[PDB]
Amino acid sequence: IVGGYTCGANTVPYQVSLNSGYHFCGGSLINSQWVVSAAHCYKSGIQVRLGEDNINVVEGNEQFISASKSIVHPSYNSNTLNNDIMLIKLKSAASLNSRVASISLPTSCASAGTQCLISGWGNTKSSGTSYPDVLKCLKAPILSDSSCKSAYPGQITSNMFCAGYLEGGKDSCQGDSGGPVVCSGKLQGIVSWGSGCAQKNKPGVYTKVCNYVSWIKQTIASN
Ligand SMILES: N=C(N)Nc1ccc(C(=O)O)cc1
Ligand SMILES: [Ca+2]
Repeated sequence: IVGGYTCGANTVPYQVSLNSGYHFCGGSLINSQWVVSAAHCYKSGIQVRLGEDNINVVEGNEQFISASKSIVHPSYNSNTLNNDIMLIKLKSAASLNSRVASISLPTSCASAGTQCLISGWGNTKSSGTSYPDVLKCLKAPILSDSSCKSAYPGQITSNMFCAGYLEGGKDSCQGDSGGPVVCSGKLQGIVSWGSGCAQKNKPGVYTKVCNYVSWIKQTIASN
């Protein structure tokens, strides 16, 4: 997260870190056994880390649970990033509490102008490279479909939306991948892609979660 703020320990209780020896992506806890992330975060050997603030220090609220299976969306295209969504099942159910909690799925899509919270452990620099240890947060509005398409000609599908600031300065960045965009207590987005970070007229692009609620629910119901 570039141009954000320190969230505060365990203030984003649905935020997870995906770890394969090191943090490599974010994710969102949607029930005791399931995490939603980006398809471009897919790899084998994933451990889900819940209750994290400082990802380099055991602070006492963590739960470390290995993934039993990952399900990348059937229509994910890694070239265009269309359908950039994946589900991860935990080997055992997380113990839910005030600091480790699921986030609600949307019942309808959020509109341009809706204010949201984007969070992650990604790069905090738009030019250089600096990775934070503690979770970073950014309050950002959803942008109109037209402004999103104008920012990225030929690249915005019906399964994507832009959020952030056309002036730049405040954005998601590498390492925030797969993490949450939450608006009015609902998971509306997944950190998906962009051109650099916090650059003028290049806001973050997010997977449009409301399009996938049926797939998420039916997948969970049979797996
Ligand atoms: N938000 C931006 N303009 N850049 C950007 C966004 C997401 C990712 C990701 O890897 O998920 C990387 C870079
Ligand atoms: Ca920790």
